[PDB]
Amino acid sequence: LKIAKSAFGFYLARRGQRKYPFLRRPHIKNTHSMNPSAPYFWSFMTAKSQMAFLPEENYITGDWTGKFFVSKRQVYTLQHATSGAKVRVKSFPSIFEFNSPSRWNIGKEMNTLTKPRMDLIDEQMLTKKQRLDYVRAGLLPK
Amino acid sequence: WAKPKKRPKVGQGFHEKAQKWREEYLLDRHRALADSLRAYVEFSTSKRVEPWDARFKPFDRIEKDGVYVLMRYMMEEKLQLCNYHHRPVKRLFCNIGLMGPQITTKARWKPYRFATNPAGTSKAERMYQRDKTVYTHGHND
Amino acid sequence: SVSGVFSKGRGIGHEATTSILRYIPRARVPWQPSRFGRENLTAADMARLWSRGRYRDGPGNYNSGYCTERTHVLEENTVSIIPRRELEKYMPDITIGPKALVTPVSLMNARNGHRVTHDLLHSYDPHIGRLGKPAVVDHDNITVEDPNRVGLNAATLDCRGRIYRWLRRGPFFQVDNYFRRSVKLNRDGTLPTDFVHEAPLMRKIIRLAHRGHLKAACEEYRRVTTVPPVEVYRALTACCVPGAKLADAVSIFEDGDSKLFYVSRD
Amino acid sequence: QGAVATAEIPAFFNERPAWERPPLEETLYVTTNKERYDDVRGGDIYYDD
Amino acid sequence: VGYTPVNPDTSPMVAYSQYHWHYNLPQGMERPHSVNRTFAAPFQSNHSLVNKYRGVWIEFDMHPAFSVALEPQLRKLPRGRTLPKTPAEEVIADYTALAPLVDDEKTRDLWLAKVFQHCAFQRCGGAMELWERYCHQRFTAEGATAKPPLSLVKSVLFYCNKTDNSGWRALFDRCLKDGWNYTPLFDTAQWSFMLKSIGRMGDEDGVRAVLEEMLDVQADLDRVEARSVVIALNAVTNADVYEFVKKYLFNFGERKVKFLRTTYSDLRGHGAGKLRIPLKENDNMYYHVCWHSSIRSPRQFSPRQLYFDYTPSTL
RNA sequence: UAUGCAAAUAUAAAAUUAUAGUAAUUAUAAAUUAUAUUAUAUUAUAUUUAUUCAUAUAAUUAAUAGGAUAAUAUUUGUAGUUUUUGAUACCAUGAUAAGGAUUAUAAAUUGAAAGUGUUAAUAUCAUAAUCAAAAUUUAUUAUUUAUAUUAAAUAUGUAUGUGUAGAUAAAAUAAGAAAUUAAAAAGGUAUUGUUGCCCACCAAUUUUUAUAAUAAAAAUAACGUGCAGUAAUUAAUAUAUUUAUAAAAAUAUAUUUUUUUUUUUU
Ligand SMILES: O=c1ccn([C@@H]2O[C@H](COP(=O)(O)OP(=O)(O)OP(=O)(O)O)[C@@H](O)[C@H]2O)c(=O)[nH]1
Ligand SMILES: [Mg+2]
Ligand SMILES: [Mg+2]
Ligand SMILES: [Mg+2]
Ligand SMILES: [Mg+2]
Ligand SMILES: [Mg+2]
Ligand SMILES: [Mg+2]
Ligand SMILES: [Mg+2]
Ligand SMILES: [Mg+2]
Ligand SMILES: [Mg+2]
Ligand SMILES: [Mg+2]
Repeated sequence: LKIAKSAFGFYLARRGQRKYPFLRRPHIKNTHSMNPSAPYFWSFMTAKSQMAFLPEENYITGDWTGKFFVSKRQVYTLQHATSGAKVRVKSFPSIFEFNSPSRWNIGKEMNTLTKPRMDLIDEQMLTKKQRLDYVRAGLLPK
Repeated sequence: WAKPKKRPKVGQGFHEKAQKWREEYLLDRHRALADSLRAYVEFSTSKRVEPWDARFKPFDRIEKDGVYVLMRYMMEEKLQLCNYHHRPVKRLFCNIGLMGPQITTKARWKPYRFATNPAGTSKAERMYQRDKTVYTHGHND
Repeated sequence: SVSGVFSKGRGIGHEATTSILRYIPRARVPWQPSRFGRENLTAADMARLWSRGRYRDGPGNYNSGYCTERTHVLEENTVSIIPRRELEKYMPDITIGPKALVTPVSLMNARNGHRVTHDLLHSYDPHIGRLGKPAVVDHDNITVEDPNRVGLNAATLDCRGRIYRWLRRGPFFQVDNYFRRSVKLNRDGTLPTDFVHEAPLMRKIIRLAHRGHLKAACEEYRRVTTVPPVEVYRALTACCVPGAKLADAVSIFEDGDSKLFYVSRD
Repeated sequence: QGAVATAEIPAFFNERPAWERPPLEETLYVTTNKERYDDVRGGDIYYDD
Repeated sequence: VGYTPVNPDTSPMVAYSQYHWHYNLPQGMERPHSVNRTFAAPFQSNHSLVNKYRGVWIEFDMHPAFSVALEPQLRKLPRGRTLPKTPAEEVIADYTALAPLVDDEKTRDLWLAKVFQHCAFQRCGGAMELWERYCHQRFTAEGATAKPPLSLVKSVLFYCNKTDNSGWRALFDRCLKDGWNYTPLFDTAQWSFMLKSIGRMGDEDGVRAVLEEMLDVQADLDRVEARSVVIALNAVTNADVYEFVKKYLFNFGERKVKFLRTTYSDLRGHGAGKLRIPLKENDNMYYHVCWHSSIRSPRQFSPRQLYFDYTPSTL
C-alpha cells in the first residue's frame, strides 16, 4: 500500500481498483451501516427475523475482569439507556461512547448508531498533498 | 512497489472532536428518524394520483363506460380505502376478476415515481418538489 | 552488552537425579548446543507467554474480558476498563460454569474426537500438551486460563513441532488415547470392570435384559463409558436365547471379547 | 552416447563374465569401495581399493 | 534454488530427468523388492501388551468333584482374574476347619495355594503359620523326600514377596537343580516380584543368587519388569556383588538398559511417590546404571563439546 | 580595391614542443556510428461503438515419542534450564509481467525476452500479519436511466436537468465495414564510442631563461565564465585587415584534411 495506516500497509498490495466476487471483499468496512431509512428501519442492517435471539455479544459469557469496549454488533437494549453504565464501542480514532441515552436507539445494533465515515476530517492526519486533494474534491476549505 | 510511508499521528484533541461530532450526529439522527417516520406514515395515510396510465386501454375509454363503470359501481369503496396506492389498487383489480387476465398484460400503469404523486398533482415538477430532509426513499410526500 | 528475551529460567528435573547425572557427558544438538524450551520458562513468564498467541478470545488480548490491566491506550487516547459488575447492568450474565465446556463421551465422534470446547485444541495423548510432565486433561476443571498448559497453543515458544505432531496423528488418536489412558487392567489381574459411578447403569442393563427387553438393554449398553462387568454379558446373551437371535448373541459376545479384555469369555 | 533414463538394478544382470574376471574374488582379494579425499578435477569420485 | 528444497516425487523436472524415468519410456516396475521376506523383525511394541495377566498365575487343577464339593469355600478365594474381597482371617479359619475332612493330598494343597495367594493380595502376615503347620513337615524339614506341587510353591513364594518375609530364601533354595528343579517353570512375573521384594529388604546376596539363577534358567530378561530390577540393583552396596552387577548388566539389551536408567532416575526423582516404600540412596549404583546405559547406546557427535578446549601444537 | 612601402609555401631537408637549456614526445586517412522521396503485379484505416470509477486490521516462528483379535518391557506417566546475533517495522545481488506495425492462406494460432511486490552468498535499530463485522486521495475503473422496486450472513441516501465543455477509450478473429505503401549514396578529435571528448581566459604554486598594458615559455589536478572545435545549431581550414571578458567574431582573398547531386546545340 502507499500509506501504512496499520501493520498491513506493509504486507498488502492494492492491485489498482480490482474487482472481487459479489459480496466478498477481503476487508469488511461497513460504510453504509448507518444509512437512514424510516420505512426500512427494522429490516435494514438488522436481524432478518424479529424472532431471532440477540447475538452472543449482549451477554456476559464467562468470568470476566471487565471489557474496554463492547462489540459493535451488540444491540442497544432498554437497560443500555436506563442503567447509566459505560457503553463504549471501538470506532476511529479511538472509541465512541453512548453518553446521552435515548429510547430511539433501542432494538438496533450499535453499527447503526455510529457513523463510520465522519463529515469531520482532521487536517493533522493529512499530508499537505492529501489536504490538497481534499480541497479539490471540495471537502476542506481553501 | 515502494515501501509505504508512515502515517502521521492522529491529532491533539481530535478524540474529543470525534466523540462530540458522532454524539450529536446521532442526536440529530433521532429527529431525522422521527420526522421521516411521520412523513412515511402521513404518505401511507394520504391519497395518491390514479395509478393507471389512461393513454392505453382499457383506461382511455370515456369515464362513463367500461372499466370506469366497473369501478364506480363495484370497486369504488375499496379503491378509496387503499388511497389509490398503486400496489393495492393493482391487486384489487386482480381480485375483482371481471377484467381478468388483462391487468398485467394489456393494461399499462404509470411508472413508480409518477404514481407516487399526491392526489391533485397538476405539473410534473411535483416529483422534485418533495422534501429532501427526510429519509423515506421517495415514499414521502 | 547482553540482550536476553527472558531474565531467568529453571531446570526440568530435580536434585537427586541431576547432581549425580552431571558426571556423564550428554550430547547436545551439534548445531545449537544450548536448549531453552518452554518447560524452562519461569512460572510468571509461562503465564504471560500462554496468554498471548490466542487471537482475540485468548486472555492476553486486552479486550477478551480476562485482561488484568486497568487501562489501555488506543492512539494516544487512554481508555479505562469497564469492570464486569458494571458491564452486567446492561449486559446480562448467562454463565453456566465449566461443565458447559465439556460434552459427554457419547459425542466424541460427532466432534472429531474431542470432549473439550475450549479455545486451544486439547490432545488426549501424553506428549503434545506436555510441559515438563506428561499432559493430562481434567474434564471437571477446564478454564480459559488453562493452568496446566495442556492445550495446543498455536503461537507460543516451542509450539511448531507440537502442531506438526498434531497434524500427523492417526485416524483414531484422540479416541484411542482417551480410551487407553483410562480403562486398563489392574495390577492384580482384576478387570477394570467395577466402578462406582457406572454401577447403576450396569444394574439397569441387567434388569432390562432379564425382563427380556433386548433393544432397551442394547440402547443402554451404548452409553457405557467403562468396561461392563461379566454379569451384563451373561444377562444380554441369555436374553438372546428364547427368540433365537444368534447374530445378536454373537455380536454381543464378540464385542465383549478381545476388544474389552475378554470379559465376554465366560 | 548419453543416458536417457536411469534405474537401480542388481549387479548380477550385467557383470563381467566369469572367465574374464580373476578367480575367486571374495576369497583372494580384499576390496573396499571408497571415496577420494583429494579434490578430483574430473573422473570418478569413487574408486575401488 | 531457494531455502525450500524441491520434493522429488511431485516435481516432473526431477521425475522425468535423465537420472530418473521419463514419462515416454515403458513405465513397468524396475526390480522387485522383498524386504520383509528376507530378514524379518520380531514384533516388540513401544507400549506394553494390553491383555496380559500381569500377576502370578496359580494354576488351579482341581478334580471336578472336590471342585464342586468345596465350592462354597472356594467361592471366597480367587478364581481366574477375579479377586473377591473376603477378609483373610475367615478364609484361613475355613481351611483349618474343613481341610482335614478332605482326603486328597493334591486337593488339600491346591486349596492351600489358593489361600496363600488370597493372603498375598491382602498382605496379611499370619499366613506363614499355615506353612509351618502343614507343609513344613513333609517338604522343608530334615531332608523329607516329598516334592511339593508346583502351584503351592509359586503361591507361597508369591506370598513371601508380597509380604516381605525372610522365609523366601529357604524355599527358593530348594528349587534349584539338585532340589525340586522348579525354577525353570517360574513366570516372568514371578521373578519380577521376587526381585522387588529382595531389593526392598536389602540383600545384595539374595539379589546375586536370584540374578544368577534367572540367567542360567533363561528367564526373559528384557521383559522382567524394570521397576523391580532397579529396586533390586539399588540394594547393592557390597564391593564384590557390585562387581558382579556390572558384569551382569551386560546381559540386558540396548533398550532395556536405556529404560533401566530412565526408571532409576525417576524413582529417586519425580516419581519417588510411585513407591510404597521410598528407595534408599545408592549414589554409586545410580551413577553406574547411568554410565552403563551411556556405554551401550549409539554414540553421537557433538564436536563443539569434545574439542571445546583444543589448541593445535607445532611440536 | 595594385605610382612611395611590402623577398618569401611550391619546397635540399637529420624525432615532437620551445626565440636553439623548460616538458618526453608528437602527427596521422580508408574497421565500427539508422532516416537526404528509385518501380505495376502477391488487393481496402476513415467505419462503428464508447468516457461521472471509490474501498485493508487488535505483536511471542525452535524436538522425537508406536495401544484390541501380536508368545508377556508400567518404556501405565520416556522430565539432564541457562554462549548466542540477518529477511525483521530495517540496509541486506540474481528470477517469470505488461506493451499490435510487413515470413498471407494451405492440410495452419491476432500476443513478443530484455522484465512487472513476495525467489538463492553484502546483515548488525526495534515481536508489528487476517481466525471476522474495522478509518476514502489512490494515475491505471465498462454500473442497474422511468408499467410493476429491501425475505435470511449485513450489504450502500444519492448527481432529474436540451445524450449537452476540453480531452480521451475500443474493434477488421461467426460474422456482415472495401480503395490515397516502404526498400538501395553518405560524416566522428569517440574507441562498449555524444550522458563521448575537447577549447581558451580566470587562482595558487614548479622550473628555465633574450623581462613589453600585467614579461615570455613549459609543468599543473582548484574556482568562475561560457560553449570555440569533432561537416557540431551562421561548414571548417590558411593568409590578409579590423574587433575584443574568454574561447573568438566581422569583412577581403585563396581552399577542402566539408557531405554530390549530374543540359554533348531542344
Ligand atoms: O511397574 C509398576 C508400575 C506401577 N506399580 C504400582 O505401584 C503401586 C505402589 O508402588 P510399589 O511398587 O511400592 O507397591 P507394591 O510393591 O506394594 O505393589 P505390588 O507391585 O507389590 O503390587 C502398586 O500398588 C502398583 O499398583 C507397580 O507395582 N509396578
Ligand atoms: Mg525484478
Ligand atoms: Mg502472529
Ligand atoms: Mg621563474
Ligand atoms: Mg607566464
Ligand atoms: Mg560549438
Ligand atoms: Mg565557428
Ligand atoms: Mg561551426
Ligand atoms: Mg579560420
Ligand atoms: Mg570574443
Ligand atoms: Mg581568425
